[PDB]
Amino acid sequence: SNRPVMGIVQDTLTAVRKFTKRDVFLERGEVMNLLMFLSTWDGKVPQP
Amino acid sequence: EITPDLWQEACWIVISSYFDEKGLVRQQLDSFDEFIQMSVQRIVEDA
Amino acid sequence: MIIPVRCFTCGKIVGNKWEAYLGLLQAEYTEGDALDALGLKRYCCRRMLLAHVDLIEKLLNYAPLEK
Amino acid sequence: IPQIGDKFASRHGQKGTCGIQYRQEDMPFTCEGITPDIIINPHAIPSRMTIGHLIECLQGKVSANKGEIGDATPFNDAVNVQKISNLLSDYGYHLRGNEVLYNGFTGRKITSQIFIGPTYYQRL
Amino acid sequence: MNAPPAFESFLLFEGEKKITINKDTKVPNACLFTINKEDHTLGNIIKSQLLKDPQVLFAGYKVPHPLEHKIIIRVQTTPDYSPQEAFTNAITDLISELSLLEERFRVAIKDKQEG
Amino acid sequence: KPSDLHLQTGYKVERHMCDGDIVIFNRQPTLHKMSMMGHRVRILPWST
Amino acid sequence: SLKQRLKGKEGRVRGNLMGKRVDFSARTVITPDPNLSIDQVGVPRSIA
Amino acid sequence: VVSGAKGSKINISQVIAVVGQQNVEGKRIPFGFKHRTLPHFIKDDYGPESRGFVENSYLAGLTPTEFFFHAMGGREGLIDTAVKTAETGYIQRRLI
Amino acid sequence: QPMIYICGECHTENEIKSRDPIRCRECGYRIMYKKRTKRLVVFDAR
Amino acid sequence: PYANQPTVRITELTDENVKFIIENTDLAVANSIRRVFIAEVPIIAIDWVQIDANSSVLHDEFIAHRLGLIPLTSDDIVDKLQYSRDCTCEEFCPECSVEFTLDVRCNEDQTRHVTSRDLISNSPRVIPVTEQDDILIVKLRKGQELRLRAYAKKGFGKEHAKWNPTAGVAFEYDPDNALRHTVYPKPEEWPKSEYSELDEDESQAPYDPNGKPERFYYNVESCGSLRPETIVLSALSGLKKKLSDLQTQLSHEIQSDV
Amino acid sequence: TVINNWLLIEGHTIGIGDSIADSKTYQDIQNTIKKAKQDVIEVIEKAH
Amino acid sequence: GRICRPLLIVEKQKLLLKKRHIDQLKEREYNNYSWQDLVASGVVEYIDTLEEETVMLAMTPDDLQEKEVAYCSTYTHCEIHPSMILGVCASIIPFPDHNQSPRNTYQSAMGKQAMGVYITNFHVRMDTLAHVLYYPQKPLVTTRSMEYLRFRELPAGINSIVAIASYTGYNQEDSVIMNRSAVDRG
Ligand SMILES: [Zn+2]
Ligand SMILES: [Zn+2]
Ligand SMILES: [Zn+2]
Repeated sequence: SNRPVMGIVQDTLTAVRKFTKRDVFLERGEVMNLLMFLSTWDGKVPQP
Repeated sequence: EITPDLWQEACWIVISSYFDEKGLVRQQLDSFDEFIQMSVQRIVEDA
Repeated sequence: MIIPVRCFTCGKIVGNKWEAYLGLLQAEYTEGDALDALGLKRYCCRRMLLAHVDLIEKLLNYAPLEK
Repeated sequence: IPQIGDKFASRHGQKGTCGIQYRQEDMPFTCEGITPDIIINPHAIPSRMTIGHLIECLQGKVSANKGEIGDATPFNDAVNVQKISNLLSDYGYHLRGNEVLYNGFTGRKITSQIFIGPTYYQRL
Repeated sequence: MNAPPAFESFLLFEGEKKITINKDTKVPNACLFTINKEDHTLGNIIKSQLLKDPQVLFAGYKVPHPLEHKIIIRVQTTPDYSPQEAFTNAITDLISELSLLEERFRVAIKDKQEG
Repeated sequence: KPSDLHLQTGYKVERHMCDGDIVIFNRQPTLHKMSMMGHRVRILPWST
Repeated sequence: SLKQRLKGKEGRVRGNLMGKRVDFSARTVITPDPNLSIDQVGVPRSIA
Repeated sequence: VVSGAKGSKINISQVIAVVGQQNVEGKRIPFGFKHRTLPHFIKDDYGPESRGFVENSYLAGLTPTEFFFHAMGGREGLIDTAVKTAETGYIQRRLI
Repeated sequence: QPMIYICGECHTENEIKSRDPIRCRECGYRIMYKKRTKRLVVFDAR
Repeated sequence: PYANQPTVRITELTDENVKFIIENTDLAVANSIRRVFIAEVPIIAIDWVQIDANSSVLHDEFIAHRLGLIPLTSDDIVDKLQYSRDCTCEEFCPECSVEFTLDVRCNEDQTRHVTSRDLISNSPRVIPVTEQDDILIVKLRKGQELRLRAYAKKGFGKEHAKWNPTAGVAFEYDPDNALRHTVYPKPEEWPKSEYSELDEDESQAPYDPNGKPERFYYNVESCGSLRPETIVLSALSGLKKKLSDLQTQLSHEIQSDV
Repeated sequence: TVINNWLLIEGHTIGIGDSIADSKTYQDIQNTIKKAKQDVIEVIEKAH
Repeated sequence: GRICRPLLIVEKQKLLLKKRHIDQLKEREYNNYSWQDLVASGVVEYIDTLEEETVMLAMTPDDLQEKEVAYCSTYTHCEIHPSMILGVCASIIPFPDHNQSPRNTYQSAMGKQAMGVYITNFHVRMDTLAHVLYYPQKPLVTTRSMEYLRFRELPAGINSIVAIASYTGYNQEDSVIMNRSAVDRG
């Protein structure tokens, strides 16, 4: 059916829906904790 | 007289009396009991 | 079977409480009064005696195989 | 000894293997020192619809605080969830069993309020 | 069966370095510090102390896996200032405030037990 | 004996599998072609 | 009989030629892990 | 539900508000007794509660007649799940 | 060289021989229980 | 660029617990001191159980398990003992272990309770903690017995939970969430903390963006294996020792790079 | 990885607080059940 | 081979289970007043399935003998307790009417598979595959019917402080995170 089969399963999907809301803000330490887990991060912290 | 609203504790008394009298396996025991007490003699005489 | 030595969550030593818990039950307290008379504030320590079944007293009825 | 892969179940058809075992310092904890023994998925609830698991957990907090083995006959009408909540509120808890867990790794308290309390688990 | 023994959380072995420094190549002045046989109870304090320097541009740590006992602390500091220097100042600042905290705890015990 | 544990070029060695080996992983009932796929081995301690 | 040895789902064609028991295969319970990539399976040591 | 990770609006409606009409074979709970569904109901009772409509929710809990009618609908679902498997596998085998 | 078995219901102990019919001397009870081993056991208290 | 100066204020000190407040430190320092209360404090607990004889209804590994979890008075010996795997002895000695001996046969028609009192040490300081009753190890019918020798050794809570000195470590910061780390949907339903200082009209404190976690409230309840203040002293000493050994390995690695 | 590690900060649960509507909603539900039940009864008395 | 179950007996609109039966029935082992004396008293009787087609069965007396906008007012029997419609494995479920019914069926399957002290003389028995448990507990949340299956005497499972939390991601798809220190405490 020319679509993916993997997708994003349940708990990652609710946490990413709550994550990408408009009212979600992150402190500098929480950002540096999260960016530690990106494998594809080029080492540049984005502008807030 | 009757049991107006203490019925909730009065029914579990009669459930407890049932399972203290009968038990959980009266089917197996009473069935085998009536078998070996009456029905084996009925098989022997009905031959 | 026998009472656990520690509460599973805390690690509070609850194994020394069981016979005194039986004493406070037979001395006509409620179970909730007996627990905090033994001094168990956290409910995870209260379930350790409140819902124990002392099954080893059934196991001691049988005569010991080795003698 | 219970290890991961060992299959546990509630009294509601809520089975599941052990995913991981954390030590006590890694497990989250309330304002008091109480950590969980099990942490189950929140997604196990809403499609399976075992609300009786939640009510068993709430009546379990009420039972372990009150010091009595609580009653869960099915067709009662003397125990609904509002009476359970009013009994839980007297022991200094939230009405609906939610309790502020602190995180076990970072220590920052978790933004949501985690439903916690004692259920009865069966090892299969 | 396949239960790892209980001393795998903290005992090293022959041929295991406790700390391994790997200079990052993506950005200038950054290092990955691989600590073997530790957990969040070291890297969290080191991360929070490295956020207190005005000269650390990035301070993070992760465990790769919770069944394998190692952490990685990534440090990126400002140029002219080596991240190894920031790390060895974070450890000394922690030892400073913990020894001060221990002495003040002793004094508080002597206050409490003696009225 | 240690005299025949020598290796010259051309022997085979049936070695225990390490990280990075490829395995096929499936679930009965295998309905479609993504019910049987190839993974890379990672060696983790516990027995699952 | 011989025809009964061949005709079944447990026979020779379907039961032994089509689907047969294979060496080099393991079967254990799966438990989740979100800390490894989508093409990695974490096998035990005593399987490996 | 809004993320679509697990569940739907129907599960919210059945937990909070009302379980709804229980069905056996696409129609209501049939008269297994003589012209009544359970021996607690009067004969020829085509009402909501007699014929399997459950007005309670899973938060309030079901009355025993509603429990039994709900168990009937669930048994129909499990019969479907257990009988489906062999026929679908044989269709797959023939197609391949 | 004889093996000491515990006599089931009797709870007494007795010798036994190779190719010996298994009988107690007190009441001829047929079930014997082998005594606990004499070598050492050591348990990690974990 | 440096460490803030923390301070301690002890609200109570009992033989069970200690309740105190640590001000002017970071959150991760505070959480780590909690986690070192739970894990990294070493005490003395039984780890080598040799069952000489057993006839009790509980099997051997159950009795060795129950002898594991018994708390031992280790208030001053655990600083003197070496870790067992670190000692140069012939595999056990009085410098890395404490010998215990249990020898109980029930010769009476009463059910005889093998308690923690029947554990007999050779070291008079390291004895089981049990006013309070003794810790029930195993009950015995007449005819049954158990004899065993049990060596106790130094270890900490990461290794096994029988080396955990704490019953409970309550830890909370910002009990009226002025920081708003947790976000209550309806804060009227929520009970106030023990350390709340708001009047009963008010539910939770007003938000400040410029605030940070400070004034950490701890309640460290010991299980009896240590006094509740020497748990805290041993934890601070152990955390400073872990950091110092990490600094020594760091100095070796920096000298290896240069 | 990064959404699970944000979810440690956020946290996500489900509870019995999530299954209870306020009493105005329960009054609406019971009024609707009573209205539809009386409507079924009046359809029945038309059918008789 | 017919299959019956006892029901109370309702004369005009009143139960025949009077207060004096409860008074004589609380004091068992003294009056020797059994269940069979209550069957003999003409108060309960066994109704089988054919006869259920010709009986008007009150669910509970507190609702169904009081005058209202009357449903039938011609009851013959009254159910003793509705919880006695359930089996032995569906009786150990707390609040099973709040669940969904496939979940009740699946627990009825799993309750036969739970480890626990399966018998009291397990040390004598040479069973193949005996699974017994160290510290089994009775449920804090129990039914009344567990008193009669003797589930509080040979239980199967431990009361545990669960939390329902998304966490590191090892309780993802029907799995659970356990406490290593708790497991080390038995
Ligand atoms: Zn506890
Ligand atoms: Zn004899
Ligand atoms: Zn030594």
